Amino acid sequence: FMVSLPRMVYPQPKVLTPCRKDVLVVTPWLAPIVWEGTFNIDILNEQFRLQNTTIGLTVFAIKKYVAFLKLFLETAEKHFMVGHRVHYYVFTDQPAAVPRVTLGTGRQLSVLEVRSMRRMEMISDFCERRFLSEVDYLVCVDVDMEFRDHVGVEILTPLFGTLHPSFYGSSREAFTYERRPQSQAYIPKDEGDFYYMGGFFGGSVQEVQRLTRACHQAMMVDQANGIEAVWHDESHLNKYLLRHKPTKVLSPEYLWDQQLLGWPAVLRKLRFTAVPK
Amino acid sequence: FMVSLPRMVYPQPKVLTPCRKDVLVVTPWLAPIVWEGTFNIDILNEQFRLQNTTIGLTVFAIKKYVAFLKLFLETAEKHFMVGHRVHYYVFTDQPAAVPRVTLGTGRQLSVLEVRSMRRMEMISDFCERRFLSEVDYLVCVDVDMEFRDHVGVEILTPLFGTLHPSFYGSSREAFTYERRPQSQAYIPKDEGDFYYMGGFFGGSVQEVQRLTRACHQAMMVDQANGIEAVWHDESHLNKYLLRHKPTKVLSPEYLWDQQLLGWPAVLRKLRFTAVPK
Ligand SMILES: O=c1ccn([C@@H]2O[C@H](COP(=O)(O)OP(=O)(O)C[C@H]3O[C@H](CO)[C@H](O)[C@H](O)[C@H]3O)[C@@H](O)[C@H]2O)c(=O)[nH]1
Ligand SMILES: O=c1ccn([C@@H]2O[C@H](COP(=O)(O)OP(=O)(O)C[C@H]3O[C@H](CO)[C@H](O)[C@H](O)[C@H]3O)[C@@H](O)[C@H]2O)c(=O)[nH]1
Ligand SMILES: [Mn+2]
Ligand SMILES: [Mn+2]
Repeated sequence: FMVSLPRMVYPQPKVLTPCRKDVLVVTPWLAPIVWEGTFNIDILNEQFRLQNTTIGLTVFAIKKYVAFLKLFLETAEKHFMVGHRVHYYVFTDQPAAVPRVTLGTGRQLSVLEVRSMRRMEMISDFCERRFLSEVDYLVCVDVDMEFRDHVGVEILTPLFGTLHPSFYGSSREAFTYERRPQSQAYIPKDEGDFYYMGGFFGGSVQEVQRLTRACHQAMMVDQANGIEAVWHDESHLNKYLLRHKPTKVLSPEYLWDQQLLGWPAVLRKLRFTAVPK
Repeated sequence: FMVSLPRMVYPQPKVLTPCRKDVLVVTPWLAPIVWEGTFNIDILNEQFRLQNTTIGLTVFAIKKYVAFLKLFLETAEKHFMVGHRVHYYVFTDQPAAVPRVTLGTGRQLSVLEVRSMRRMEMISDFCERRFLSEVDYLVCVDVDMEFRDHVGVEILTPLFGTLHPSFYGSSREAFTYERRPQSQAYIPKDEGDFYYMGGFFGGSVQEVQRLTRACHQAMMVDQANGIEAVWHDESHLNKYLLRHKPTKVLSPEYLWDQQLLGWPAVLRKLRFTAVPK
């Protein structure tokens, strides 16, 4: 049950005035594509706080990648779901190398020791029960990253992917989908909506468990058949999201590499960005 | 659980090419606004058929308005949810005046005798149990209307309203909301997103029962306090949708009056239109 919003004073949306005329803001299956200027964060924050939403954020930091945790977490504290309940799940082979990061109120961090298929398997087959009890949404990201600007409840939806920053202007034939028919991740040259980045996806716990289970099973089939998809879990994520359309798509504001790609006019904000590795 | 879509060949959506640049296609709370050119009906039809979706359509035909049923129903057969399961619920004081309309396969009609608050009350407090057992979505419309073009699963969502054709270009101060603070339907001059038409709303059964229950209760409070909102159930619908944001908004393609308003360039299709009364 959803209680009523309170009175709010904000600018009237005008039907004969687009928020953005330079970009596609809705997919052909009626999923919003999230760009700056498309959302009123005050309305969305109200909606999600009234449900006491808890967001889980999974991140893997294995071997040398533990070095990325301090900046990742410190900048997540500045920019990720501020004001909402957050549970970080840090999967690592080196629990003692996890930095001690000071968290805002209503935020917690769990270190989960582990030791490819690991991310999809670990998210699905290992943590299924825990996530269902503890959070409403899961957000699953790469660690070699920093938050530079707001990443908030505008992303939340049953299932989302993120446009890979190298391919958002590309034709589908150029997408680096798995192209061998012998792989479960196979996508023909005449199929595909978008190329989604493996480093930022999420949704409700149920939909994320479905996605990660399916990708893990598909990767196991490929392993039994002696094939590894060209971009590993990202290839399988792309196959899944082709056949199970996401209910929002995040623009490349949400996964950018400034060193490689600069700061094009179409990006009003760079929210979550690559760190040199 | 949602099974995989089959392989489909369709044009690639291009992120740097909007579907429509002349209109707002997403609300500030990230709800699609449904216009022609924003959706691929083949993808949506697949998604909804894979769930074996059943759509209920409620219509009231009381006193002289029984005259409108033949055209309403015959044109619904041509244009409304064709290919999907449909259950019409015709509420009337004259069961014998309901015309015998030939239905396509997978479609059925029930005549419900009845004899203001009636529509909201009847939809909620009378048919709650039945609708939950029989349909997945409810669509609630005026009868003094005809279908001229496709009205399909692109509208389906947990909760939708429709932009009133007289006010889609208007500033909120001009909207004919109830303006007396003594009414439960009261909306101040500095609030409001859109003016929604009382003659076309819907959603999941649960969300429609919530809306109609709330509107009925609010109308009962007003009656006890000796006030009737300026536009009756439409005033209450507007108050509800201000405080409970719809998850899609239908453009005025979905509720038009050609005699009164012509055929503006911004409307590529006139789908559901007023009949002279
Ligand atoms: O030693 C490691 C290696 C990885 N990881 C973890 O895996 C994440 C992705 O790897 P990376 O960012 O290097 O690849 P990217 O080029 O940014 C990401 C892309 O390429 C990958 C392989 O290099 C995969 O194919 C992925 O699916 C694709 O998105 C990384 O952020 C770490 O959280 C770790 O903790 N320790
Ligand atoms: O004798 C009747 C009267 C009504 N009805 C039923 O009520 C529906 C709305 O009424 P109408 O279309 O005349 O008003 P509109 O001007 O098109 C619709 C608007 O004005 C209404 C009052 O006239 C309400 O305030 C409504 O909320 C608002 O949307 C009509 O389609 C019939 O299904 C019936 O069956 N028998
Ligand atoms: Mn990375
Ligand atoms: Mn009417």
